[PDB]
Amino acid sequence: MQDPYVKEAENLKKYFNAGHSDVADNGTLFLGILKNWKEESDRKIMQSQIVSFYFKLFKNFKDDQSIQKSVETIKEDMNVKFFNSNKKKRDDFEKLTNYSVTDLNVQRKAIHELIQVMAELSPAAKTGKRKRS
Amino acid sequence: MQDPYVKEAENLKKYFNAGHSDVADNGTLFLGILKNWKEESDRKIMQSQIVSFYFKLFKNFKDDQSIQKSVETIKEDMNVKFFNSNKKKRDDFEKLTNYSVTDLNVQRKAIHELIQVMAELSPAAKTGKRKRS
Amino acid sequence: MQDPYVKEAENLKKYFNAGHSDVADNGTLFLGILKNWKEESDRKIMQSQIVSFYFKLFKNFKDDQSIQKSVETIKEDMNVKFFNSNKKKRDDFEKLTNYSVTDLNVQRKAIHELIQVMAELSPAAKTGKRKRS
Amino acid sequence: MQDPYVKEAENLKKYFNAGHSDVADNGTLFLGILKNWKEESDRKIMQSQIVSFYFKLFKNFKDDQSIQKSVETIKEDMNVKFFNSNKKKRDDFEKLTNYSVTDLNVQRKAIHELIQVMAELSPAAKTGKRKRS
Amino acid sequence: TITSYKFESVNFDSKIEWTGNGLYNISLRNYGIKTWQTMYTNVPEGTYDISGFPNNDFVSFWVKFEQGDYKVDKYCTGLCIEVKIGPPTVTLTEYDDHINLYIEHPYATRGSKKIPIYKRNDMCDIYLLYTANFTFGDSEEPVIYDIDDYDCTSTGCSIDFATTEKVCVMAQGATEGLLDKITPWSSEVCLTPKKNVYTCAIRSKEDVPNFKEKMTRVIKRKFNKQSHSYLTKFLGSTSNDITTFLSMLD
Amino acid sequence: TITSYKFESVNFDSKIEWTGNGLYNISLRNYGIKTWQTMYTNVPEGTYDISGFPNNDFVSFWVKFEQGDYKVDKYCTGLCIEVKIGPPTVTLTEYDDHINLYIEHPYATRGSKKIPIYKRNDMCDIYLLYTANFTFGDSEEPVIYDIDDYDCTSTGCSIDFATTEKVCVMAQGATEGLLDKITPWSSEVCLTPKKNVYTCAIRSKEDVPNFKEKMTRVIKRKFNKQSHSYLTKFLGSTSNDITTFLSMLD
Amino acid sequence: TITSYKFESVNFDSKIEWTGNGLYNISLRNYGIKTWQTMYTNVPEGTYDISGFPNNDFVSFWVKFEQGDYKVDKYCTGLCIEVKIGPPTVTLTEYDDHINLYIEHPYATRGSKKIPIYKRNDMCDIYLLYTANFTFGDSEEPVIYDIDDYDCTSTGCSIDFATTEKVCVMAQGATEGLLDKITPWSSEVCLTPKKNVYTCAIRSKEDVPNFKEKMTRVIKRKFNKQSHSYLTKFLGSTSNDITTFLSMLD
Amino acid sequence: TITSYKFESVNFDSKIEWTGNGLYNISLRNYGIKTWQTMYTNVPEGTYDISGFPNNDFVSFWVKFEQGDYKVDKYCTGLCIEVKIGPPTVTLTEYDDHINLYIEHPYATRGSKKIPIYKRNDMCDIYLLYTANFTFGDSEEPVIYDIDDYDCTSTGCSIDFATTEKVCVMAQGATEGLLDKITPWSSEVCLTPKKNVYTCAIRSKEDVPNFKEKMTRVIKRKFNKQSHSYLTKFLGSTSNDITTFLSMLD
Ligand SMILES: *[C@@H]1O[C@H](CO)[C@@H](O[C@@H]2O[C@H](CO)[C@@H](O[C@@H]3O[C@H](CO)[C@@H](O)[C@H](O)[C@@H]3O)[C@H](O)[C@H]2NC(C)=O)[C@H](O)[C@H]1NC(C)=O
Ligand SMILES: *[C@@H]1O[C@H](CO)[C@@H](O[C@@H]2O[C@H](CO)[C@@H](O[C@@H]3O[C@H](CO)[C@@H](O)[C@H](O)[C@@H]3O)[C@H](O)[C@H]2NC(C)=O)[C@H](O)[C@H]1NC(C)=O
Ligand SMILES: *[C@@H]1O[C@H](CO)[C@@H](O[C@@H]2O[C@H](CO)[C@@H](O[C@@H]3O[C@H](CO)[C@@H](O)[C@H](O)[C@@H]3O)[C@H](O)[C@H]2NC(C)=O)[C@H](O)[C@H]1NC(C)=O
Ligand SMILES: *[C@@H]1O[C@H](CO)[C@@H](O[C@@H]2O[C@H](CO)[C@@H](O[C@@H]3O[C@H](CO)[C@@H](O)[C@H](O)[C@@H]3O)[C@H](O)[C@H]2NC(C)=O)[C@H](O)[C@H]1NC(C)=O
Ligand SMILES: *[C@@H]1O[C@H](CO)[C@@H](O)[C@H](O)[C@H]1NC(C)=O
Ligand SMILES: *[C@@H]1O[C@H](CO)[C@@H](O)[C@H](O)[C@H]1NC(C)=O
Ligand SMILES: *[C@@H]1O[C@H](CO)[C@@H](O)[C@H](O)[C@H]1NC(C)=O
Ligand SMILES: *[C@@H]1O[C@H](CO)[C@@H](O)[C@H](O)[C@H]1NC(C)=O
Repeated sequence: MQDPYVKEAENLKKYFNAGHSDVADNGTLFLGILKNWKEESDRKIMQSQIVSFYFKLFKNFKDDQSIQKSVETIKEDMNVKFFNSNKKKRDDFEKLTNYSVTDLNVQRKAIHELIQVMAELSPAAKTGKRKRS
Repeated sequence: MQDPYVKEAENLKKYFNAGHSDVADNGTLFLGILKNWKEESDRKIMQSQIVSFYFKLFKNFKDDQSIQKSVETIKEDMNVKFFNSNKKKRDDFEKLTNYSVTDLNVQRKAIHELIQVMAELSPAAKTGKRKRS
Repeated sequence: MQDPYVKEAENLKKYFNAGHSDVADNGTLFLGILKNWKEESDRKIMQSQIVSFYFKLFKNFKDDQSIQKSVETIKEDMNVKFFNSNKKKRDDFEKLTNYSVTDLNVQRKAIHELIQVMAELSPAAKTGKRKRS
Repeated sequence: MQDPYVKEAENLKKYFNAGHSDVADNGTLFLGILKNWKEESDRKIMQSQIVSFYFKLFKNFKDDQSIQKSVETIKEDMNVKFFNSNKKKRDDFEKLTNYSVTDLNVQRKAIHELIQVMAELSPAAKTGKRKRS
Repeated sequence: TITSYKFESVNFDSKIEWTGNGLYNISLRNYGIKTWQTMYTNVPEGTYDISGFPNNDFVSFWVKFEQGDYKVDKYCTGLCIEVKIGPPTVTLTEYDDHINLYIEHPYATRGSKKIPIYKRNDMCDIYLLYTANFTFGDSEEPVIYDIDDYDCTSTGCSIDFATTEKVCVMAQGATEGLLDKITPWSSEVCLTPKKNVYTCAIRSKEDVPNFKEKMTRVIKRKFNKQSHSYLTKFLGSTSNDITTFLSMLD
Repeated sequence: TITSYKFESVNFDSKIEWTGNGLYNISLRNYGIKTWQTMYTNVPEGTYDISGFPNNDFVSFWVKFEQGDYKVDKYCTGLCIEVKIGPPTVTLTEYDDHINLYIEHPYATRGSKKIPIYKRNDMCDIYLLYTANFTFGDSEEPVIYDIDDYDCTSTGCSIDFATTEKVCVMAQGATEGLLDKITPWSSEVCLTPKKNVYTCAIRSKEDVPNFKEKMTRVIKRKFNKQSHSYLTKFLGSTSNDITTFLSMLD
Repeated sequence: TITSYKFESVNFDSKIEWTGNGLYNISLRNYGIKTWQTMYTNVPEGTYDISGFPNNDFVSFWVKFEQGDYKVDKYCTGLCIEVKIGPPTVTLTEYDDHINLYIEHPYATRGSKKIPIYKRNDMCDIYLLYTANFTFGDSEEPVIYDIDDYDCTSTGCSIDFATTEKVCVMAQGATEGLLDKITPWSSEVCLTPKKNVYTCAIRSKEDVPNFKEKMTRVIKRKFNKQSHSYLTKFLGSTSNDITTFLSMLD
Repeated sequence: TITSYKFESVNFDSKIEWTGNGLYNISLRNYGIKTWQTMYTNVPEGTYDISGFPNNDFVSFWVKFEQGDYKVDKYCTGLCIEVKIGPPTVTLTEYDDHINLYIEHPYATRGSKKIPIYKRNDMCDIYLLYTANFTFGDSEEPVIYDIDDYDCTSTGCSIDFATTEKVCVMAQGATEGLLDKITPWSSEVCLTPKKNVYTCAIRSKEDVPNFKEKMTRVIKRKFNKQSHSYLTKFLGSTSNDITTFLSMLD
């Protein structure tokens, strides 16, 4: 929601040497997809995956000190716009993204909670069913 | 949206040996988090990460023939409930989840598209700003 | 508001020998006039004069015993329909019709009350004047 | 609806010598009655008789030239306020007031039209009867 | 010489029946009108239609018979007083969610045109207040239902109702008032409806609070939280207004 | 002997001024009432208030003076005819988004109570139609504004208006009609408002289409798609109704 | 040693039936919660109520039996999956102008309190979609009527209908969806209403034009000419609004 | 060889200014699109319009210059980021009862068509929040007024206001948010209105109670007693609804 965010995004573009005309090759990663979905719910579904992608990418460069300020500024813009500045929302999100699919114990809990998750994808009292089919 | 889905989820619980009382240790993976968010947008954000978790887990077991029918049935329930049976929506989702953060070329495109993504998180014409601050 | 009223009116027609085809000569006394005015206020103005005409006519025949029942029945229909069965309304009406224009004292009172009567014909607070002319 | 009307009414009061304190004896002719009725229909019924009273009184003095202007001005105020300046309405009114109750022919026509007059006092299509008694 | 004469009028179709030797000229005079209107010339005894000649009012008319120098006038009190009103016509129609009872007013036939006898200034302003006898199933106790004039137009009256069993109905009209006209009973009509759960959105004035309660629930479940309050406030004003209109039927 | 006499009444505060030697008993008789009402006993010449004794109507009253066997009656045409009406009182009040002009009706003082002279049956049903002269800034051409009686109550008239410059106002009342009462001009009052952009939601009947257009836009941007159509339909009915009510001022 | 064990839950009244020699300590653990909740201490074989201990969700719970060093855990998939839902209760009440069918939801008994099983977060958000079998008169072909959830509250569903003959009804509920709960049929109830002409002010959305037509006629006959047009314009806006609200039930 | 190059875009009218010896082929590539779009062939140094070639987004585009084997690409961050927005246009129009301020949005010229820069998906969804400086009379303290976006359409913003003295206005726009676009001030326009008493039917939400009070009085004086109550009940519901709609502007 400001000029500083643009300034830091540009600094990252320079640092990653992503300003050459050949970068444009092979369509886009996120631009086209974000354009295909306008309903808020569909957008959140896609943005959630794009945001986790960026957090993971940034995490893989937490050593480069020179761009740390740029990254921190970008992450803050995401906390504000995507997480609405809600720290609990961001923490839960990050908890989900860190679960390991190869951890045998995590696997068992995931499989055990599967039915409840499925029930949560289509909330019973929220499914506008008015009459028997 | 049926008994077969429950039946297959239970079959998976048995296959993964996730029915022992000690599985319940360490709170839950998804139950508590899904309970913390009731607004549709917040729910989609969390569910998107939970759904990608399950797709990745299932992918890691695409060899076990014995449970393939169970997995296929579960995935179908997710296509119906989470993706609303929209194949394009599911394909875009899967495209996002498969992008590699270690691929140098992907990295450059991601960094290059960062500003547009940020602009998409807070749609200009959609931010109800009525007057100058 | 009944058959008896018609029956007595017919009896009077017979008594007065007013059933010959030549009675119809010279248009009508009241029929045409009552037809010219449909607004309730205009009707009352005309009916008031027609009702006083009939009361005076009947008064001039208060001796003929044979038709007294007919007359009494007609007058009652008028008390009900024109005076709405309100005895005070009928008494005030009859008081007005009996004032003598040749009585010197009555004349003085009438002339003295003229301005107030004129003010009553066009009630001040009732004249919808909203702005100065 | 003006000062001239008051001026002429006062001139008549003087001419008729109706300004002595003893004129006030015996209550009033029209003041009390006009005060008893506020519904427009009831008022018209009473005013009609008061207006015919005044027209007859004035008619009985059509010779006195000195007050003719006063009378003409008063009658005009009545034409405006009571007859709403409608000449046909005034003519019909005057026709009714001039019918003679002693004229044998008039009597027969009046008796003959009695039932129709009665039907006109309580207009059938206007009597709000909605259901059978 | 006219030896017998009778005037009759049903739904304003006026006829004269008379006897006498030879041919006669027949004319009619209405009270208040100077000229005699010739109706028939040189006609023999019998029944003749004279619809349209007598004025439809409460004053008299005279029918004159002439043959050479012979002349006789027949007096009648007034057509609005003498006219008899025939029975109405009832029709039962079935719909998906209700049964309609339609009562067609008795009518006058002016040539080929059918003129409903209902509040017409040219027909004494006569109008009937109807009473219907409803027979449900095989009951021996007919239900007496008084038709509200608010359900009637110049053409007839319309009553929608619901039941799952057989229903038969007949109706009768009366004017009450000065003209005490009473009609004969109409013929009876029946209808057997389909078995169904017959429901309504707003049954009466007393049912509005239930309508409001339900719609409040519908709005809450159907729309998002943000629009809830606004839509519910408008429901409140519309509910008050429906009640106000229904109160006009009190 | 009464050598001079004068009756005067302003806003129904009636007074008699007279001269004569000695003491006198003063009484009053109203047309239509038999008894004389004693007002003063054994009083000397001067000015006396007789408010309340004369009836407020168009018929006469007589004031009688007595001293021993001497007696004289003073005739008056009728208080509603003789009464003079004083000027109204004007007040200017500033609000955040407009200026209010308040015109207080001339009033009668019955003891300690102030009774507004406006459509009262006990005060000839007299009411004034007001004209206000508005002076904006330093203009030499005052604006003439006729106050609509719909903006007046038993207490006074209220007019809200807007301007950013200095405004001064004075008002005058007239009854027109049979009683040709004209009041003196009120004193002039001024007020200097703050500079501001003065706006309104619905300016007049002709402004409703703009109100509807704007609200349609607000609904579309403010609520989700699903609630759009419903809210907009209610806006349509409310807009028609606002227009209907405003048309009552036509 | 536990030789037989069975868990059962009807309307969330959970019970365990088991056999074994000696006394045992019985405790329960819910998925996601570390501690075992002791339910019974040193008790002999039989049937025991354990309502309230199992969590009402889709994840498992374990019932543990202990006797000295002996220990055995009994697995259950999840109460929302295992729970059976009993039949609803139907009541028929007669009113002056209609019959009311009331379906009371199956309920859970938490002590002395009766908690309706309808969209409760603490009870799996379960709610039944009802089907009622209507028997009119002596018909052998029952009418199948699907209850609209919009007619239901946390307590039950209410359906008003009309008929002049005998009616009997029974209802059954189903949740459909992930939990395929189907209830037994309720007991059948009958009622014989009085013979009457059952009418309604507004039968449905399609009946609004008739409501408008009639009210236009009522306004025209009931009020004076001047108020006609205004009242009729408001009727127009209210009619549009009633239609808009009824369309929400589409 | 290109010795100097500069890209500039005002209201999406994009131009490139460059220097170099000889003729060159100029082409452009947008991020995400494989092919280069030829814009100019064999042209000499100067200023060239390239409107329409760069995509209106936040990703880069490259302008390539070629001469034989020589080739150089000029990078630009993204048109939505680089574009400058010109000032809006203000117009003051006088009406009988108010003054209208109209702010026309800066526009892009695609050939001969003028496309307003306001919430267009093809133009970065950019829209300006306006601030207007009002100068009343000869004041040295301009009034700062922030235009509500609810008063704006794709064409411009409309503000109705009232004053009796001279008024001058100029406006400036800003987008805030990610794109920090700030426009230059528009030119100043003035207007001298006629002296008049400027009134309104409904000034704001807080003025509705006064509207209701007045209309209640109008209904009572204008219609007969019978219609009073009904009309007043509808006034009550319409007043509540006007308030509800106005609350949407809160
Ligand atoms: C029914 O009415 C018709 C029409 O008035 C009657 O016919 C008319 O009768 C008179 C007298 O009989 C006829 O007058 C005669 O005319 C001849 C020819 O000029 C003249 O020579 C005689 O001295 C006498 O004036 C008249 O012509 C005749 N009109 C016509 C054209 O038919 C008829 O008599 C009436 N019928 C009955 C049953 O009374
Ligand atoms: C104003 O009115 C009062 C009240 O009427 C007048 O006073 C009354 O005057 C009469 C005649 O002077 C008094 O009558 C006398 O009474 C005595 C006592 O019985 C008697 O002996 C005499 O023969 C005569 O009848 C009367 O008493 C008196 N009333 C009272 C109580 O004061 C007064 O005169 C009037 N004033 C003027 C200026 O005329
Ligand atoms: C059901 O659970 C209860 C509660 O744990 C069991 O009772 C407990 O049993 C233990 C072992 O028999 C008792 O411990 C003993 O305590 C005494 C006294 O200090 C000590 O001398 C022994 O060496 C041993 O530690 C414990 O006191 C007792 N708790 C109580 C208060 O009853 C019970 O055995 C269980 N029942 C079944 C069927 O397993
Ligand atoms: C701007 O772009 C145009 C279009 O590509 C360039 O023109 C093209 O230039 C090439 C090389 O000079 C020409 O190729 C030659 O074609 C002839 C004929 O077959 C052949 O004998 C040569 O060996 C060579 O292949 C090509 O024909 C020409 N295209 C046309 C139709 O004009 C132009 O050179 C560029 N300008 C600049 C400033 O670089
Ligand atoms: C209608 O019901 C009444 C009530 O007893 C009955 O007397 C009458 O016969 C019925 N109508 C007819 C004449 O069939
Ligand atoms: C009000 O305006 C009129 C119009 O010219 C003017 O004549 C009058 O003097 C003004 N009011 C007063 C008396 O100040
Ligand atoms: C309800 O109607 C259906 C339709 O034929 C019938 O099969 C069923 O038996 C009825 N309900 C019961 C079980 O009584
Ligand atoms: C608008 O008002 C502000 C407030 O002081 C002032 O600084 C500014 O100069 C005005 N607009 C212009 C630039 O004329």
